[PDB]
Amino acid sequence: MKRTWQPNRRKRAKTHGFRARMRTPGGRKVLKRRRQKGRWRLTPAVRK
Amino acid sequence: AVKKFKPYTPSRRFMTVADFSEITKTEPEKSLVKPLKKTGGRNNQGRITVRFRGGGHKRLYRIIDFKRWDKVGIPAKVAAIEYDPNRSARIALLHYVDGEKRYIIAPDGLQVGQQVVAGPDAPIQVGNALPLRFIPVGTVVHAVELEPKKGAKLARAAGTSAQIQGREGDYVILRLPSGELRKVHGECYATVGAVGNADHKNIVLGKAGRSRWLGRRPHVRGAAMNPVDHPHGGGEGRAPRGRPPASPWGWQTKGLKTRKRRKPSSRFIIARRKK
RNA sequence: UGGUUCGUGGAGCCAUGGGGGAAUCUGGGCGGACCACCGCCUAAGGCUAAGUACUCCGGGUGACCGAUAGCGCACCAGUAC
RNA sequence: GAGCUAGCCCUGGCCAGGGUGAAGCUGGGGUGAGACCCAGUGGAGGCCCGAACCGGUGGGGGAUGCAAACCCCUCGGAUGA
RNA sequence: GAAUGCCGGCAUGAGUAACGAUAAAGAGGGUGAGAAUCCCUCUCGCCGUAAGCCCAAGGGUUCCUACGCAAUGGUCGUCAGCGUAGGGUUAGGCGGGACCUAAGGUGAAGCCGAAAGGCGUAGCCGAAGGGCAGCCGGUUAAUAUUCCGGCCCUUCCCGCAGGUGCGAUGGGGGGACGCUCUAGGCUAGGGGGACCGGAGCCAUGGACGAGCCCGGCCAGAAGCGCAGGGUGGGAGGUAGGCAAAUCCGCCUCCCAACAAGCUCUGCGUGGUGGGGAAGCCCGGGUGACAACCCCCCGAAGCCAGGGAGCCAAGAAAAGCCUCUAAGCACAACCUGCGGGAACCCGUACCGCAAACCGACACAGGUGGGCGGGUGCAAGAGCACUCAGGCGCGCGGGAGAACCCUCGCCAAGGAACUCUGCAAGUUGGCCCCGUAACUUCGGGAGAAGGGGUGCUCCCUGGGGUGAUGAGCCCCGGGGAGCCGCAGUGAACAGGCUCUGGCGACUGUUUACCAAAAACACAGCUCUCUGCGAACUCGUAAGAGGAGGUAUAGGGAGCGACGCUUGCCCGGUGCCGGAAGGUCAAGGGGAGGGGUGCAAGCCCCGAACCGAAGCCCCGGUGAACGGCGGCCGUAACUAUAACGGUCCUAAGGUAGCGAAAUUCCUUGUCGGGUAAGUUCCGACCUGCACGAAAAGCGUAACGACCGGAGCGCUGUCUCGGCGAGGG
RNA sequence: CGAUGUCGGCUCGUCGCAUCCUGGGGCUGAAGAAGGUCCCAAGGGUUGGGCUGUUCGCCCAUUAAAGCGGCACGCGAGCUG
RNA sequence: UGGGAGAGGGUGGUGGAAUUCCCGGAGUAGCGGUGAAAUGCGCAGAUACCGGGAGGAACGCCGAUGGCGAAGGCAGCCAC
RNA sequence: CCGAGGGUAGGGCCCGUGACUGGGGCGAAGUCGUAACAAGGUAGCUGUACCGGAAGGUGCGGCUGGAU
RNA sequence: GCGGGGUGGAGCAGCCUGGUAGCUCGUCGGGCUCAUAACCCGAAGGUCGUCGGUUCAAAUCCGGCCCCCGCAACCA
Ligand SMILES: [Mg+2]
Ligand SMILES: [Mg+2]
Ligand SMILES: [Mg+2]
Ligand SMILES: [Mg+2]
Ligand SMILES: [Mg+2]
Ligand SMILES: [Mg+2]
Ligand SMILES: [Mg+2]
Ligand SMILES: [Mg+2]
Ligand SMILES: [Mg+2]
Ligand SMILES: [Mg+2]
Ligand SMILES: [Mg+2]
Ligand SMILES: [Mg+2]
Ligand SMILES: [Mg+2]
Ligand SMILES: [Mg+2]
Ligand SMILES: [Mg+2]
Ligand SMILES: [Mg+2]
Ligand SMILES: [Mg+2]
Ligand SMILES: [Mg+2]
Ligand SMILES: [Mg+2]
Ligand SMILES: [Mg+2]
Ligand SMILES: [Mg+2]
Ligand SMILES: [Mg+2]
Ligand SMILES: [Mg+2]
Ligand SMILES: [Mg+2]
Ligand SMILES: [Mg+2]
Ligand SMILES: [Mg+2]
Ligand SMILES: [Mg+2]
Ligand SMILES: [Mg+2]
Ligand SMILES: [Mg+2]
Ligand SMILES: [Mg+2]
Ligand SMILES: [Mg+2]
Ligand SMILES: [Mg+2]
Ligand SMILES: [Mg+2]
Ligand SMILES: [Mg+2]
Ligand SMILES: [Mg+2]
Ligand SMILES: [Mg+2]
Ligand SMILES: [Mg+2]
Ligand SMILES: [Mg+2]
Ligand SMILES: [Mg+2]
Ligand SMILES: [Mg+2]
Ligand SMILES: [Mg+2]
Ligand SMILES: [Mg+2]
Ligand SMILES: [Mg+2]
Ligand SMILES: [Mg+2]
Ligand SMILES: [Mg+2]
Ligand SMILES: [Mg+2]
Ligand SMILES: [Mg+2]
Ligand SMILES: [Mg+2]
Ligand SMILES: [Mg+2]
Ligand SMILES: [Mg+2]
Ligand SMILES: [Mg+2]
Ligand SMILES: [Mg+2]
Ligand SMILES: [Mg+2]
Ligand SMILES: [Mg+2]
Ligand SMILES: [Mg+2]
Ligand SMILES: [Mg+2]
Ligand SMILES: [Mg+2]
Ligand SMILES: [Mg+2]
Ligand SMILES: [Mg+2]
Ligand SMILES: [Mg+2]
Ligand SMILES: [Mg+2]
Ligand SMILES: [Mg+2]
Ligand SMILES: [Mg+2]
Ligand SMILES: [Mg+2]
Ligand SMILES: [Mg+2]
Ligand SMILES: [Mg+2]
Ligand SMILES: [Mg+2]
Ligand SMILES: [Mg+2]
Ligand SMILES: [Mg+2]
Ligand SMILES: [Mg+2]
Ligand SMILES: [Mg+2]
Ligand SMILES: [Mg+2]
Ligand SMILES: [Mg+2]
Ligand SMILES: [Mg+2]
Ligand SMILES: [Mg+2]
Ligand SMILES: [Mg+2]
Ligand SMILES: [Mg+2]
Ligand SMILES: [Mg+2]
Ligand SMILES: [Mg+2]
Ligand SMILES: [Mg+2]
Ligand SMILES: [Mg+2]
Ligand SMILES: [Mg+2]
Ligand SMILES: [Mg+2]
Ligand SMILES: [Mg+2]
Ligand SMILES: [Mg+2]
Ligand SMILES: [Mg+2]
Ligand SMILES: [Mg+2]
Ligand SMILES: [Mg+2]
Ligand SMILES: [Mg+2]
Ligand SMILES: [Mg+2]
Ligand SMILES: [Mg+2]
Ligand SMILES: [Mg+2]
Ligand SMILES: [Mg+2]
Ligand SMILES: [Mg+2]
Ligand SMILES: [Mg+2]
Ligand SMILES: [Mg+2]
Ligand SMILES: [Mg+2]
Ligand SMILES: [Mg+2]
Ligand SMILES: [Mg+2]
Ligand SMILES: [Mg+2]
Ligand SMILES: [Mg+2]
Ligand SMILES: [Mg+2]
Ligand SMILES: [Mg+2]
Ligand SMILES: [Mg+2]
Ligand SMILES: [Mg+2]
Ligand SMILES: [Mg+2]
Ligand SMILES: [Mg+2]
Ligand SMILES: [Mg+2]
Ligand SMILES: [Mg+2]
Ligand SMILES: [Mg+2]
Ligand SMILES: [Mg+2]
Ligand SMILES: [Mg+2]
Ligand SMILES: [Mg+2]
Ligand SMILES: [Mg+2]
Ligand SMILES: [Mg+2]
Ligand SMILES: [Mg+2]
Ligand SMILES: [Mg+2]
Ligand SMILES: [Mg+2]
Ligand SMILES: [Mg+2]
Ligand SMILES: [Mg+2]
Ligand SMILES: [Mg+2]
Ligand SMILES: [Mg+2]
Ligand SMILES: [Mg+2]
Ligand SMILES: [Mg+2]
Ligand SMILES: [Mg+2]
Ligand SMILES: [Mg+2]
Ligand SMILES: [Mg+2]
Ligand SMILES: [Mg+2]
Ligand SMILES: [Mg+2]
Ligand SMILES: [Mg+2]
Ligand SMILES: [Mg+2]
Ligand SMILES: [Mg+2]
Ligand SMILES: [Mg+2]
Ligand SMILES: [Mg+2]
Ligand SMILES: [Mg+2]
Ligand SMILES: [Mg+2]
Ligand SMILES: [Mg+2]
Ligand SMILES: [Mg+2]
Ligand SMILES: [Mg+2]
Ligand SMILES: [Mg+2]
Ligand SMILES: [Mg+2]
Ligand SMILES: [Mg+2]
Ligand SMILES: [Mg+2]
Ligand SMILES: [Mg+2]
Ligand SMILES: [Mg+2]
Ligand SMILES: [Mg+2]
Ligand SMILES: [Mg+2]
Ligand SMILES: [Mg+2]
Ligand SMILES: [Mg+2]
Ligand SMILES: [Mg+2]
Ligand SMILES: [Mg+2]
Ligand SMILES: [Mg+2]
Ligand SMILES: [Mg+2]
Ligand SMILES: [Mg+2]
Ligand SMILES: [Mg+2]
Ligand SMILES: [Mg+2]
Ligand SMILES: [Mg+2]
Ligand SMILES: [Mg+2]
Ligand SMILES: [Mg+2]
Ligand SMILES: [Mg+2]
Ligand SMILES: [Mg+2]
Ligand SMILES: [Mg+2]
Ligand SMILES: [Mg+2]
Ligand SMILES: [Mg+2]
Ligand SMILES: [Mg+2]
Ligand SMILES: [Mg+2]
Ligand SMILES: [Mg+2]
Ligand SMILES: [Mg+2]
Ligand SMILES: [Mg+2]
Ligand SMILES: [Mg+2]
Ligand SMILES: [Mg+2]
Ligand SMILES: [Mg+2]
Ligand SMILES: [Mg+2]
Ligand SMILES: [Mg+2]
Ligand SMILES: [Mg+2]
Ligand SMILES: [Mg+2]
Ligand SMILES: [Mg+2]
Ligand SMILES: [Mg+2]
Ligand SMILES: [Mg+2]
Ligand SMILES: [Mg+2]
Ligand SMILES: [Mg+2]
Ligand SMILES: [Mg+2]
Ligand SMILES: [Mg+2]
Ligand SMILES: [Mg+2]
Ligand SMILES: [Mg+2]
Ligand SMILES: [Mg+2]
Ligand SMILES: [Mg+2]
Ligand SMILES: [Mg+2]
Ligand SMILES: [Mg+2]
Ligand SMILES: [Mg+2]
Ligand SMILES: [Mg+2]
Ligand SMILES: [Mg+2]
Ligand SMILES: [Mg+2]
Ligand SMILES: [Mg+2]
Ligand SMILES: [Mg+2]
Ligand SMILES: [Mg+2]
Ligand SMILES: [Mg+2]
Ligand SMILES: [Mg+2]
Ligand SMILES: [Mg+2]
Ligand SMILES: [Mg+2]
Ligand SMILES: [Mg+2]
Ligand SMILES: [Mg+2]
Ligand SMILES: [Mg+2]
Ligand SMILES: [Mg+2]
Ligand SMILES: [Mg+2]
Ligand SMILES: [Mg+2]
Ligand SMILES: [Mg+2]
Ligand SMILES: [Mg+2]
Ligand SMILES: [Mg+2]
Ligand SMILES: [Mg+2]
Ligand SMILES: [Mg+2]
Ligand SMILES: [Mg+2]
Ligand SMILES: [Mg+2]
Ligand SMILES: [Mg+2]
Ligand SMILES: [Mg+2]
Ligand SMILES: [Mg+2]
Ligand SMILES: [Mg+2]
Ligand SMILES: [Mg+2]
Ligand SMILES: [Mg+2]
Ligand SMILES: [Mg+2]
Ligand SMILES: [Mg+2]
Ligand SMILES: [Mg+2]
Ligand SMILES: [Mg+2]
Ligand SMILES: [Mg+2]
Ligand SMILES: [Mg+2]
Ligand SMILES: [Mg+2]
Ligand SMILES: [Mg+2]
Ligand SMILES: [Mg+2]
Ligand SMILES: [Mg+2]
Ligand SMILES: [Mg+2]
Ligand SMILES: [Mg+2]
Ligand SMILES: [Mg+2]
Ligand SMILES: [Mg+2]
Ligand SMILES: [Mg+2]
Ligand SMILES: [Mg+2]
Ligand SMILES: [Mg+2]
Ligand SMILES: [Mg+2]
Ligand SMILES: [Mg+2]
Ligand SMILES: [Mg+2]
Ligand SMILES: [Mg+2]
Ligand SMILES: [Mg+2]
Ligand SMILES: [Mg+2]
Ligand SMILES: [Mg+2]
Ligand SMILES: [Mg+2]
Ligand SMILES: [Mg+2]
Ligand SMILES: [Mg+2]
Ligand SMILES: [Mg+2]
Ligand SMILES: [Mg+2]
Ligand SMILES: [Mg+2]
Ligand SMILES: [Mg+2]
Ligand SMILES: [Mg+2]
Ligand SMILES: [Mg+2]
Ligand SMILES: [Mg+2]
Ligand SMILES: [Mg+2]
Ligand SMILES: [Mg+2]
Ligand SMILES: [Mg+2]
Ligand SMILES: [Mg+2]
Ligand SMILES: [Mg+2]
Ligand SMILES: [Mg+2]
Ligand SMILES: [Mg+2]
Ligand SMILES: [Mg+2]
Ligand SMILES: [Mg+2]
Ligand SMILES: [Mg+2]
Ligand SMILES: [Mg+2]
Ligand SMILES: [Mg+2]
């Protein structure tokens, strides 16, 4: 049937994007942690 | 004079619609209509704060003039009587001799092509607005400011009115549409006559779909729910209330007076409502 | 009401949200309710090294590990998935 | 985390074809005038039949599946909440 | 050595199940070490409102070409969406941005919150909505409204000429809107032609024909023609559009009013530029100076902001027009013409799918447009078929049981079973005909029946054209022919009688329940006078509502009909300025500690002292509740009547072995040969009863009962046949 | 109890004998025919239907007869539900 | 044609007495009710008296053995 | 072709009968009350509404066929 | 299994708190009435379900037995 993943580049960017993270305190601490762990990519790659 | 339908569908058996006879103009004054933002019952938090709202017809809001002291002494002509979907009453279009155009709500018996006017010396003739003190005692009246210059607050719904009973000092005594006797300040304006479209209460919506047209979504009873949802929820099979009939939020709903006890307007209410 | 060992206890002391509200040394606080006496101290302005804490970083050393162990990773790992 | 799902908001889009024939209007008739009757016109409706679209009624299959809900026959709605 | 231990390796099951839609294959020729599987040809089959084509999302080189076959491909592989390498995406007009606003988001001002943060007018951001200038053809292995060709157009800058009170983020107009139904005239698209062009063809018995087969156009500026949309002209006064205004609005006056005019679109024509088949020959070349015409059908698309009716009463802002204001009239703007200028991003390819979402080349999921022809009453239905695309990435044999999907069946016809579960029957259209009951709509396609093909003859009306021919569309009558059968294939109700429950269309447990459950119009109670009540929030602030008692919140009941009785002692709610109790606070009789004392410190009675509770009332469509024992009539039996105990009051109308009846398959009647179910009655109702509504109710129901007719492989009772295993 | 799946039906049976019928007997309050009762005997047989989920039971029509039990109240890696 | 009598009918308007209820005043131990009582109401300030307010309904005297209408039936007053 | 009638399907009218149910008539000496005839002990009758074991009662309006 | 009850003829008080049984109706005699009912004046009738125990003494308190209603008999 219809599954749960229905990709959408605008939805992906405005929800999990870099600028979405910095706006809220929890979003900043997310970027802070992924930096600390050494993640290669701090936010989902979606090519617009 | 409400209109009937033949029983050619299950729903047309009882469905009744207004006659719209007093209406003379079928599209609104473009200069006086601004968009009405449908809320669906949700506040600025996004939360439903009034249940069972939404999904109704699109509407344009018509600017209504509830402060007719804005144009004292300037007679206006009654140019039309129009539908307003934001109201139970009808609205009448006024062409002031000024050239300015406004919407008032239409009192019963108002005729197109007649004059109306507002002010302390205005004639006591249906459709005229005067400060309450100058209207003769005993007159029926509508669109009544509850406080001077604050706007017409009382008796705006279709068919309603208020009667003037007497005076004592700067205040006049009104019998509100509910039966309450209240002192209202004499400097508050009021339009003579009762509101038009009295047969509004005699309309039979006929079927469930009409409620959805009005933006009214299905109401679900507490008795139909589970205990996590309502005091009346649960029970094996059907069930009586089994406690004082309550609301979804716990408070009793069959007699419990909720008017604030120390409310400063109590000094001005004389006799709480009837019936 | 909080802090202190102090959970209302004989409950002081330090702090203070509400109310009342002085004095400038012959003034005021304290010594565990309170009073006397005898003592200690000078509230309602601020600053102040050193001794102390930590280990991303560098070095030194192990009755520390030796690739299923030792850091998740000795190797293109916070990767692949 | 509402890219699934639920409700709502804003803005667009979609619903083959056939059937029934409300009010009104026209004429006729009827009466003091009326109500009303008849014919024509009209084309109303959470109306009727049936694709697309939305469903998921009964049965069979499938059961380490084609599939972590599918397939076949059949069935409901289809101008409306 | 065990922890259904952890990690890894390797076994067992086993050469077993399976190899992913039953749309389908066969041969010849080629390439190669190797071929059922790759390439070419011929034959066969499948889709064709797609299984074809084009957009969008998402995917991200998968696109084209050379060279490859270890792995990937459910087999094979020489092939590939795989490996390696090279190549490929071209725009002032298409889409997005340098334009506008919607929800929403954000947010100078402002407000609020321990912090973090939350609000919030303007403004800003935000599109698949508004606005805005490109159509046809050719070209590459691969891009094209992007390159080229032809013919058009927009904006910006500077210049020239002509004209004007020029000038705006400010004023006004406009933009600017729903649902259903729909007129006229066109275009898309299609059918036919005895006309026009064409390589050819004569077969196997006949035809050299008015024969067969193929094709008969697309684009276009100005001008013109057809059809539409939009639109009055002038003058005087003016206090309103938060300055002004010569604009708009309001009043009076005079002309024009289904017109005309002016303007704006669509269609046709149009200088001109392109296209151009079958067949043959090797994607090409020829056909070819290709021809390019006539008639009909005809949109849901166009004219468009068209018309009509209805109620549920149907965005915003910008571009654009107009008005003025500062400022300025050496300007500035308007018009026409000329030269110059015109940036950024996307563009490959897949796209109902082997490239997206489902771990897979997964029988599932995915929005928009096009979607041809014939016949079947219509249609996007159904069968066949065009263009185009496919045979579904293991095959070959065999011809058991048994399984799946399917075909048929002697006599019987529900005897099957929990149940006609399932499968038959019926089946479209036209005509005849159609009962109880009913809310007069309905019930209704009730039920039941006749017709249905082909040929010849006679004739009625409509569209187009012309009023005629032609083509096309609705019909009527007469005579005939053939078969078992004429909606000859495919698609297409079995019906009736009677209960229960729910008025009804709707809604629901995504993935075991679609219902009698939820919802529903309608009824009642209750709260709420507006800074409403209520809700979300610490708050500010929001919803309520830009609403105002004919309104809004809550609750139960649930169309409609006829109805809804008695109890207020208990609980809830409402009313009650007395009395009773009652906290902090007031008061301070009177005691205590301490000091030489003045004093400091502690305890503390009467009395005053809110709400709440007590107390006195009200209140049932508030929570709820609505008796027992004994006796009695001239047969018996049974009690209209009576006695007494209790209660706040003792169940009313109506209904009743019921979706409720334990004893129970109660008893009696109906239906059956036979009836624990069913239907009708009775009433000792274990344990109905009146808005947790009572008793009915036409219509409706993929709801649950009972019966009947029709018909059947469900069955007696199995048999044979097909295909996938 | 780190799982021994329930009633009933259908299918397939197999055994026991305390025998329902059929075969052989003794006693009879056995005239005959037909019965009663008891003994021997398990070879074979032991029907179709209405009602209910039913096993059982009642009923209809027949019959030589319409037997009673065991096999995890036999049998769901055999079906049904 | 000219006149008259009448509660003949309809619509709207309005005037006074009375009752109930509400508010202020003043005032106290009962009021009410019957054949006689009780229920009920009253120190939470009733009944009786005065002033103000709200509302509905019926029209005293005139009034009669009267008038009007087809009957049912029609009564303050004014106008159409 | 028509055609007696036979068959299928659906209507209408009448008749008999039916578990049970409704009131009605009649019946020498049953039970309960006393509604009406006297002002019948609440004058009666009445159309309607509601109620009650029963006659009845009560509201609304009417009649005298009402007494004094 | 748990709970409550049994007393003049009928329906109920007394039991808990030991000594003494009481209310309405009915029944009997008398009055009023022409007579009956109603009404009025008087009166009689009960060893308290049964047996056993405690006690000076039992309707009364404890135990068994008989009986009568009421509630429960659930997961299965
Ligand atoms: Mg889904
Ligand atoms: Mg999505
Ligand atoms: Mg997107
Ligand atoms: Mg997007
Ligand atoms: Mg999005
Ligand atoms: Mg973002
Ligand atoms: Mg976000
Ligand atoms: Mg920060
Ligand atoms: Mg990196
Ligand atoms: Mg992230
Ligand atoms: Mg109606
Ligand atoms: Mg109206
Ligand atoms: Mg709003
Ligand atoms: Mg918001
Ligand atoms: Mg938020
Ligand atoms: Mg709410
Ligand atoms: Mg809501
Ligand atoms: Mg409103
Ligand atoms: Mg209106
Ligand atoms: Mg006021
Ligand atoms: Mg209503
Ligand atoms: Mg609405
Ligand atoms: Mg509602
Ligand atoms: Mg509801
Ligand atoms: Mg419930
Ligand atoms: Mg529930
Ligand atoms: Mg919850
Ligand atoms: Mg809770
Ligand atoms: Mg709760
Ligand atoms: Mg409950
Ligand atoms: Mg419930
Ligand atoms: Mg429930
Ligand atoms: Mg229940
Ligand atoms: Mg209830
Ligand atoms: Mg209850
Ligand atoms: Mg409650
Ligand atoms: Mg009030
Ligand atoms: Mg501490
Ligand atoms: Mg302490
Ligand atoms: Mg302080
Ligand atoms: Mg000192
Ligand atoms: Mg001092
Ligand atoms: Mg201190
Ligand atoms: Mg100290
Ligand atoms: Mg000390
Ligand atoms: Mg010190
Ligand atoms: Mg100091
Ligand atoms: Mg100091
Ligand atoms: Mg300090
Ligand atoms: Mg130093
Ligand atoms: Mg230091
Ligand atoms: Mg180191
Ligand atoms: Mg070592
Ligand atoms: Mg290793
Ligand atoms: Mg390691
Ligand atoms: Mg190691
Ligand atoms: Mg490291
Ligand atoms: Mg490290
Ligand atoms: Mg590791
Ligand atoms: Mg490692
Ligand atoms: Mg790696
Ligand atoms: Mg990663
Ligand atoms: Mg969503
Ligand atoms: Mg979504
Ligand atoms: Mg839309
Ligand atoms: Mg449709
Ligand atoms: Mg038809
Ligand atoms: Mg018609
Ligand atoms: Mg229609
Ligand atoms: Mg419909
Ligand atoms: Mg139909
Ligand atoms: Mg299904
Ligand atoms: Mg089936
Ligand atoms: Mg499954
Ligand atoms: Mg399927
Ligand atoms: Mg199907
Ligand atoms: Mg169907
Ligand atoms: Mg349908
Ligand atoms: Mg349709
Ligand atoms: Mg061991
Ligand atoms: Mg373990
Ligand atoms: Mg392990
Ligand atoms: Mg392993
Ligand atoms: Mg390894
Ligand atoms: Mg291995
Ligand atoms: Mg081995
Ligand atoms: Mg192996
Ligand atoms: Mg093996
Ligand atoms: Mg095996
Ligand atoms: Mg397998
Ligand atoms: Mg398979
Ligand atoms: Mg298939
Ligand atoms: Mg198949
Ligand atoms: Mg072949
Ligand atoms: Mg082959
Ligand atoms: Mg091969
Ligand atoms: Mg090979
Ligand atoms: Mg193949
Ligand atoms: Mg090939
Ligand atoms: Mg061949
Ligand atoms: Mg086709
Ligand atoms: Mg991918
Ligand atoms: Mg390979
Ligand atoms: Mg190879
Ligand atoms: Mg290689
Ligand atoms: Mg492979
Ligand atoms: Mg391979
Ligand atoms: Mg595969
Ligand atoms: Mg290979
Ligand atoms: Mg090769
Ligand atoms: Mg390429
Ligand atoms: Mg270009
Ligand atoms: Mg620029
Ligand atoms: Mg903007
Ligand atoms: Mg922070
Ligand atoms: Mg912030
Ligand atoms: Mg944005
Ligand atoms: Mg934007
Ligand atoms: Mg846009
Ligand atoms: Mg729009
Ligand atoms: Mg564009
Ligand atoms: Mg063009
Ligand atoms: Mg092109
Ligand atoms: Mg402007
Ligand atoms: Mg507009
Ligand atoms: Mg509409
Ligand atoms: Mg064209
Ligand atoms: Mg055609
Ligand atoms: Mg030629
Ligand atoms: Mg002006
Ligand atoms: Mg003026
Ligand atoms: Mg246009
Ligand atoms: Mg040539
Ligand atoms: Mg369309
Ligand atoms: Mg249009
Ligand atoms: Mg806006
Ligand atoms: Mg100036
Ligand atoms: Mg100048
Ligand atoms: Mg100009
Ligand atoms: Mg730029
Ligand atoms: Mg491209
Ligand atoms: Mg494609
Ligand atoms: Mg699909
Ligand atoms: Mg599509
Ligand atoms: Mg593909
Ligand atoms: Mg893939
Ligand atoms: Mg999957
Ligand atoms: Mg495949
Ligand atoms: Mg697929
Ligand atoms: Mg064609
Ligand atoms: Mg053809
Ligand atoms: Mg044909
Ligand atoms: Mg058809
Ligand atoms: Mg195949
Ligand atoms: Mg396929
Ligand atoms: Mg395959
Ligand atoms: Mg074989
Ligand atoms: Mg066949
Ligand atoms: Mg055959
Ligand atoms: Mg057969
Ligand atoms: Mg049959
Ligand atoms: Mg038969
Ligand atoms: Mg049957
Ligand atoms: Mg069978
Ligand atoms: Mg069943
Ligand atoms: Mg068919
Ligand atoms: Mg019938
Ligand atoms: Mg009929
Ligand atoms: Mg019926
Ligand atoms: Mg009818
Ligand atoms: Mg038929
Ligand atoms: Mg018909
Ligand atoms: Mg015929
Ligand atoms: Mg033929
Ligand atoms: Mg059908
Ligand atoms: Mg329903
Ligand atoms: Mg109903
Ligand atoms: Mg309903
Ligand atoms: Mg309903
Ligand atoms: Mg529907
Ligand atoms: Mg479910
Ligand atoms: Mg479920
Ligand atoms: Mg669903
Ligand atoms: Mg689930
Ligand atoms: Mg299911
Ligand atoms: Mg359903
Ligand atoms: Mg379901
Ligand atoms: Mg539900
Ligand atoms: Mg409901
Ligand atoms: Mg109702
Ligand atoms: Mg109401
Ligand atoms: Mg809250
Ligand atoms: Mg608002
Ligand atoms: Mg309900
Ligand atoms: Mg009825
Ligand atoms: Mg009730
Ligand atoms: Mg009663
Ligand atoms: Mg009560
Ligand atoms: Mg009470
Ligand atoms: Mg109460
Ligand atoms: Mg109670
Ligand atoms: Mg009592
Ligand atoms: Mg009643
Ligand atoms: Mg019964
Ligand atoms: Mg029964
Ligand atoms: Mg019943
Ligand atoms: Mg019951
Ligand atoms: Mg039982
Ligand atoms: Mg029973
Ligand atoms: Mg039973
Ligand atoms: Mg029976
Ligand atoms: Mg019978
Ligand atoms: Mg029955
Ligand atoms: Mg009985
Ligand atoms: Mg009962
Ligand atoms: Mg019904
Ligand atoms: Mg019905
Ligand atoms: Mg239904
Ligand atoms: Mg339905
Ligand atoms: Mg249903
Ligand atoms: Mg049947
Ligand atoms: Mg068979
Ligand atoms: Mg076969
Ligand atoms: Mg166990
Ligand atoms: Mg195990
Ligand atoms: Mg196990
Ligand atoms: Mg096991
Ligand atoms: Mg024998
Ligand atoms: Mg013998
Ligand atoms: Mg004998
Ligand atoms: Mg035997
Ligand atoms: Mg049985
Ligand atoms: Mg059994
Ligand atoms: Mg039984
Ligand atoms: Mg025998
Ligand atoms: Mg055994
Ligand atoms: Mg067992
Ligand atoms: Mg057993
Ligand atoms: Mg057992
Ligand atoms: Mg068993
Ligand atoms: Mg099983
Ligand atoms: Mg079983
Ligand atoms: Mg078994
Ligand atoms: Mg098993
Ligand atoms: Mg087993
Ligand atoms: Mg079951
Ligand atoms: Mg089942
Ligand atoms: Mg008193
Ligand atoms: Mg007093
Ligand atoms: Mg009143
Ligand atoms: Mg015959
Ligand atoms: Mg009487
Ligand atoms: Mg009498
Ligand atoms: Mg009497
Ligand atoms: Mg009398
Ligand atoms: Mg009475
Ligand atoms: Mg007794
Ligand atoms: Mg007593
Ligand atoms: Mg006692
Ligand atoms: Mg006595
Ligand atoms: Mg005598
Ligand atoms: Mg006597
Ligand atoms: Mg004794
Ligand atoms: Mg004794
Ligand atoms: Mg005693």
